[PDB]
Amino acid sequence: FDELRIGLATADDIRQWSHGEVKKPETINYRTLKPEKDGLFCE
Amino acid sequence: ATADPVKDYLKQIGKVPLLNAEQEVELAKRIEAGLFAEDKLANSDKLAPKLKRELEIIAEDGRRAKNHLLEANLRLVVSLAKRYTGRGMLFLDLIQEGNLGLIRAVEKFDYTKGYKFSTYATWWIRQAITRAMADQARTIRIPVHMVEVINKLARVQRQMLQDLGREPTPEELAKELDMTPEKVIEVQKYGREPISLHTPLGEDGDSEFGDLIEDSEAVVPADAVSFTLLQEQLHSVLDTLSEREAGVVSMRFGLTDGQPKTLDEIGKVYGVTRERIRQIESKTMSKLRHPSRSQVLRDYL
Amino acid sequence: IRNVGELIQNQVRTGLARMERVVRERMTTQDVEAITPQTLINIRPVVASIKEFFGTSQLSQFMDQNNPLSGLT
Amino acid sequence: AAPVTHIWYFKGVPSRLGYLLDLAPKDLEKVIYFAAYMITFVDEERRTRDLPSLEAHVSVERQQIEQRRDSDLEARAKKLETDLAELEAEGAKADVRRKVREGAEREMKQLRDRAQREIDRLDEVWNRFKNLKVQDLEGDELLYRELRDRFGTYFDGSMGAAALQKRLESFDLDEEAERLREIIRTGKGQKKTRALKRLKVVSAFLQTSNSPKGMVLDCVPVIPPDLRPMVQLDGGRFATSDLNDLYRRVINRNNRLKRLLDLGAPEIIVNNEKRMLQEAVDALFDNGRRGRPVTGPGNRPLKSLSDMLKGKQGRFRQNLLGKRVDYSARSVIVVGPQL
Amino acid sequence: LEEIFEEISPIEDFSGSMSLTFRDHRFEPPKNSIDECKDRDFTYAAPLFVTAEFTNNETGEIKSQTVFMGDFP
RNA sequence: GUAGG
Ligand SMILES: [Mg+2]
Repeated sequence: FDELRIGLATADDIRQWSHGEVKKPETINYRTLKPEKDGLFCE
Repeated sequence: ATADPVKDYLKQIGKVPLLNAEQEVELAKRIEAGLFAEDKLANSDKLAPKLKRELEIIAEDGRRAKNHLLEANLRLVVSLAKRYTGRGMLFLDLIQEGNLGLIRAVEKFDYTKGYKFSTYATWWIRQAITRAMADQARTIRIPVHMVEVINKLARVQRQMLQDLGREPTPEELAKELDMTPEKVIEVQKYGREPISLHTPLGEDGDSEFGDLIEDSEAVVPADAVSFTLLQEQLHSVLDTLSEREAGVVSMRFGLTDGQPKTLDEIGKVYGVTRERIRQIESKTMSKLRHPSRSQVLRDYL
Repeated sequence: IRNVGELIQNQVRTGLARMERVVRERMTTQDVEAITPQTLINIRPVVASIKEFFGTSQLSQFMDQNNPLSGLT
Repeated sequence: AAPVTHIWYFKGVPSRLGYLLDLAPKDLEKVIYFAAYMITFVDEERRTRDLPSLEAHVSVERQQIEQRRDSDLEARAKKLETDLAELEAEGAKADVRRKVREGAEREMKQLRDRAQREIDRLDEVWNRFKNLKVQDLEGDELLYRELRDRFGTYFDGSMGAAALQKRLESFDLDEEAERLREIIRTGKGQKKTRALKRLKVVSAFLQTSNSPKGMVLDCVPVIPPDLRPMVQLDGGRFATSDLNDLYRRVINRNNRLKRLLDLGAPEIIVNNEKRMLQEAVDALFDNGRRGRPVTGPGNRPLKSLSDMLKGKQGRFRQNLLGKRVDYSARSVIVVGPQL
Repeated sequence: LEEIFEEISPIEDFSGSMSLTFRDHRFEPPKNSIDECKDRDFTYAAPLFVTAEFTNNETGEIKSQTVFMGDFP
């Protein structure tokens, strides 16, 4: 801990942070109560 | 560009020419004319360049007529979206979805039917709106057949409330829907909505209701350190036993590695036979089960 | 001062306003000779409104029962 | 699929907006949210090169317009005289010729009215063509379509955050800094004060290595799932942070825009869709920074990322300078003298 | 209650052909005792009925029917 | 919400 540089985050930076991407509004299955695929809470 | 963008959308609709029977039937004639034009253009056979450009112009005019019908009937979708508003999806979003349904109906309409476009369209518009309401309204995504099951049982239960003037007993609901009470309770519990954490609970200082409830993933330091002391005492007690005995029991119960080894599985690295290792494992069971190396471990359970 | 009766009446009035808009919509989308007073009205807004006033409303408060005096007060 | 601009830098004080493009806040408000057009780039050198040719074409157009107008006037006069003569010869009633002549001259006046309206249309479109420049707003969409139709391949125009992104990509901030320094060296009044504020922001961009194009974000990050928990609740109920709903909204609207762009759709619907996407993104970063917020359940507004980091209940003043602590207690205090 | 019912005029469509009159409202004894309501977690309410009269000029007929709006706290 | 500080 020496300095907290802050600034504009370019699109390349956001892609770099991302380990993947999201494609659906799905959150969980109503029955299995488990995360869906390629959506929010996507494991 | 104003607040409440729906008002801006209605202004964007503006004043556009409503179509009388002759107008839209002629427009649809031009639509199918452009359709045939683009069909001819798409054919790999060589067409004269001027004829191809003429066909492209006819197709473009057809596209313009499509747009005219779209804009004229934008007013129709806005009314239909109002017909379904107030059910967890935003009004202009419903209007957009109804516009998609209109695009579908328009793409699937002609004057071959002896009726107005609007009567035919109302079906597609309601189709698209109900589909989106079933697929995107709830926080938890409910399948379409489940959506119709829940709303059917809900409306018929409301009808029972209006008729009997009393809360229908669950068996009555089950026979009405014809399914078992088990399905009734299943779908009923599946037919709820979440409560948001960021809600005022009591005073403003209490603030979000999120604070009140504890989690489960948190490692309780008490239990963790209890497990650590159990680990240390257990390792010491094993060390009390002979080296080979402790090793074989540890492999039988994975005290060094998360997966315990089966008896034969221990009889490869050590070079012992599966029954030899079984025998000495039993003797370790005998040696540990004495009252000697049991007082300490009894309190750890 | 809005005594209890006027408050409950105001909420019942809101509920009946919801009922009016609902039944008007139904009549706009209902055929003649198949309309009955039993069928056309939906009782949901009234029951929901009066319920929404007695739960989750500041003026509807938990009755303190420390003593008779705190009661009356 | 369709770029958007980030709410914070705009729709605020002029220090953060910085006047980075010399356009009033009304200009940006009416462009980003779909409503008025922009002239991103013009080949003004190309337009200036071919002025005599286009001027000659316009002159010939006016010449033929006047020729056909004179022909129409001649036809009008012949029609009027013919109907007058034939009805007065007929003599069906006392004064048929006067009535038909009145109708004919009314028709002539109406034809003159359309003549002058089309002349005005030509004049205004031509002078607007002569009024070309970058960063030019065109509120009237019909007028902009006329501009595209009458002349293309010379001016480039656009709508929404895409136009702004193109502008910033093409922007030359160094020349703006130079000319603003010149203005400050010799300037008076309010214009000078505005220039001073602008110099600050352009110099801040120039000294920083980062490009200004960050104004137009393209890929929206997402909060890690744990930080927005859909934690199970006893009783079959569920607990969700509003950020889940905001993300659902934005991803849904992006999906629908993809669906439209895939098929051939009109310009109105796609533009409305992009406006909707911009609205969703802005609500995500800031719910309530513009007009009514996304009330969600309707009882109260929906929380937003920026809303979380601010104020008494925000992150900073409630969970970094004051934290609950283990190993503590509380109780009434009474007086004991012998201590 | 009768006042709020009365101020609600009978609903009139664009044709003004039909009307619903809410003349008389009435109550019934509550089903649950106060002690029973407190013990068993029930909102102490009673039935509230109203006589709705359907009248259409086109039909030229009056159809009276009692309807139940809901349990009233 | 409402009491104490
Ligand atoms: Mg004190």
